[PDB]
Amino acid sequence: GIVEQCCTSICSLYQLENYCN
Amino acid sequence: FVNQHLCGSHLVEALYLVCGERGFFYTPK
Ligand SMILES: [Cl-]
Ligand SMILES: [Zn+2]
Repeated sequence: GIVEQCCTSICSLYQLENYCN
Repeated sequence: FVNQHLCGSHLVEALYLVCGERGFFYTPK
């Protein structure tokens, strides 16, 4: 999930947008 | 923009910045 995606490895602001409503 | 490690409350702050008025869901596994 978002935690594996952004915390454990790295992620972009664009990937974070996937979690906007 | 850049990639980075975002953990804990920092991840949620980033979601707030990116999504803003759209709202978002934070659902850890
Ligand atoms: Cl910290
Ligand atoms: Zn901190």
